[PDB]
Amino acid sequence: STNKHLKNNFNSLHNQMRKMPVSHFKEALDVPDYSGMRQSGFFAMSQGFQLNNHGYDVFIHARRESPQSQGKFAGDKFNISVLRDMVPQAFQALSGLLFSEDSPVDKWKVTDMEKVVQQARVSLGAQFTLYIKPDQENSQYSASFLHKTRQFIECLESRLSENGVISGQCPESDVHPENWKYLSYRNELRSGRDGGEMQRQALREEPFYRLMTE
Repeated sequence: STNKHLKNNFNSLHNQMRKMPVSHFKEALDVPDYSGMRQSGFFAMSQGFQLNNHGYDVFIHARRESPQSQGKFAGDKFNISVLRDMVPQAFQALSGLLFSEDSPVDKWKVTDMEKVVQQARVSLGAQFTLYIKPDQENSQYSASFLHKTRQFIECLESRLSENGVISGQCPESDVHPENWKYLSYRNELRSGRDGGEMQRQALREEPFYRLMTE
């Protein structure tokens, strides 16, 4: 599996990543703002990402028409949590990167703030989700892609930080290190019969997560 490969190539991948030069992402300009995002409705396109805001859900989904990751989803995702009323400014700041032709994220979503109750937790954090997929057809992460993914995430962090965006409420079930102010990590394909601190400490030991943080 994806994770077995990570476990057995843990050090090798870390050693390869730390030697790679900075990644570049050509950000898109011809993109919707947050209001435009909410108006995607049944179907819309922007920069090769298919958009939809279906009536029966509370999220606007973005999916590459031509996925760049050929592997099977292994459960890894990131949430981004900003202050509820700063979602529109946050989305605009991140939009060039989220729609970038160089982005390692084929699939993501942003909460439609007008469909959810303001006091509900769904308004207060995790208003963006990024789905990560192993790049290779054999479903193993390559070192260069791990590097690119970590670089991308860190670019999201500084962009928000440089825009003076205020942190949101981190989801109980995610984990993040101290130097992540908005990003948090969760793996969906893990047993969850027991909440954090239990679930959280297991997540902290995920090789994907440690390669993103150490």
